[PDB]
Amino acid sequence: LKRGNWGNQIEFVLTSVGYAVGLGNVWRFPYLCYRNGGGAFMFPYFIMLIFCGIPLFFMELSFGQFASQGCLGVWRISPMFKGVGYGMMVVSTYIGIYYNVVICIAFYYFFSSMTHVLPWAYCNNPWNTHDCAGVLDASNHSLQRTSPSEEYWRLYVLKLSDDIGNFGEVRLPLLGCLGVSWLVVFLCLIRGVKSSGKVVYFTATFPYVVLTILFVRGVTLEGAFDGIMYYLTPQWDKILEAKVWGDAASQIFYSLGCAWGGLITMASYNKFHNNCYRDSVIISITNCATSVYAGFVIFSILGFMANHLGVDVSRVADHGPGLAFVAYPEALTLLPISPLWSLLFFFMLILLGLGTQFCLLETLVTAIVDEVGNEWILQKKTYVTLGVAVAGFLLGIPLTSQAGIYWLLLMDNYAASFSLVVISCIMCVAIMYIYGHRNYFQDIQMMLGFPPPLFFQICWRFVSPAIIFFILVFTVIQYQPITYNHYQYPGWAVAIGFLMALSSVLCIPLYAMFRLCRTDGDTLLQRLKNATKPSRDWGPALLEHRTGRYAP
Ligand SMILES: CN1C[C@@H]2[C@H](C1)[C@@H]2CN(Cc1ccc(F)c(Cl)c1)C(=O)c1cn(C)cn1
Repeated sequence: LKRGNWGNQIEFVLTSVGYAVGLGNVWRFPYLCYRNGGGAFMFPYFIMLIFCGIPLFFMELSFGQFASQGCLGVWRISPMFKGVGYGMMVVSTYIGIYYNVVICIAFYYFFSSMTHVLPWAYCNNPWNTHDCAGVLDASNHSLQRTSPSEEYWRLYVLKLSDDIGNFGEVRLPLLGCLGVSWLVVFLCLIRGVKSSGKVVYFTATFPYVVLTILFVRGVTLEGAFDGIMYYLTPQWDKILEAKVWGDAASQIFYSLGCAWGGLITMASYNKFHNNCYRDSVIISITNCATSVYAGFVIFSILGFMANHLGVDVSRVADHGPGLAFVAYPEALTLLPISPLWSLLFFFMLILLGLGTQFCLLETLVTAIVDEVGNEWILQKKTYVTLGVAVAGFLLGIPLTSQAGIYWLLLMDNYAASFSLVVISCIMCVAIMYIYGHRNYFQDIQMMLGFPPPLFFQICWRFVSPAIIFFILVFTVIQYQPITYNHYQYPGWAVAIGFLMALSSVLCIPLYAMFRLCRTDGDTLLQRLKNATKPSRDWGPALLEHRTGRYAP
């Protein structure tokens, strides 16, 4: 009742868009599009969005909107797969631990960019080496190809270590930046005025303005003409191979943030009679448009750098933090007034990270609150938020150590790759195959006011589970040990990452022991029949909305 509602649908749309658009749309998508064929890769991309992304997004949004309960509540349909919700928390923990750290790094790149002359531009500093031949050097990759930005990142932002067990003194600037980031998130998420409602306006709109300013500065007369023909070229003969289709499906699934407790949490707070069908296609379209726009803004300046360096664009191209912190800044430093575009870029990165961390902390907080929901624990939601924030800050300290980025990449690659796919597959199977497709269809028709579109039904029953199984199989078949620029992680890392992935994957089958022998456990067929039929509680979480068929 007093859980609160959005009050304005624009608020929900903006918060959801801010969560959907993450840092992946900045570095992961442009390089993937460049590497995976060429400008034709959009055809495997958007088609997947039509058949994989939008249906799953609609499923999650309708699930949350009708359930009117958090990450754990939505699973009151079958009180056996509730552990899936538990898993949806655990992954939401891991990302929430290693997302802020990235923000932390970006935060350290924000204040350091307020100086008159950029610190990662000139090789006259005392942390340089003999291999600092940079472009702005007026006064062994191939021969000495170590740009000053990479040197600054490797030697001053965090002193990289050789092994993984080498843990030196913690990086004090990174500790301070992580503390500032966590404090900002908590102070915004106080719910004293709103559940980050009227503060998600700026954090969800300003990144678009910054991207627009960057685009106008990057498509002016700079020589960045052969910087878009390498991103908008018709390499049609690279759509036959299954690898590009698998990568497109993976990007569609991971970029949209499906099935880790993000969409469900803020879909729960929605009013019941909300056109969630309109509220899913719109957000998916904005996410894809943002990815496309980022594919232009970065690559324009990358082509400018390629022209100024006398090399082709393929020489300068990175997939993750390499593009964010050492490739893009080394190109931004060459503009006539650099520490304004650099400031805008880092501010936009901070805003994009916050747009997702807000939702992650909301998901964890609302799950914890709704699990033990009484008139006591709803009165002190802010205290729970403070406790979870301090726990996240304390747990994230080792990731700002000398070997922080190794563990960051390990957690990114392992802890939230298999578990997401498995969780989504299990939820998709259970929702319309264990509970029933027709019951869910009439349930959706109850809330939307119209039957679901004739295409979404056949996409839910057939196309979406098949695509999820396909991406699972492609992930299983395509696997290589996680490696840095040049480093092979020993067992101390691969085994640990496997254990972290299992700590979320196995969370589902471990719930099967909570169904004790009291629930008619013997005669296994009867026990399976029970503990999965919806109880007297599942349904709309309000009165005057029973509509006869629910609780006469
Ligand atoms: C594999 N991952 C897991 C997970 C995906 C891809 C989510 C995190 N990532 C990228 C990322 C964050 C920090 C990193 F250090 C690196 Cl390497 C990558 C997002 O972009 C994102 C997506 N949504 C919906 C919100 N954020």
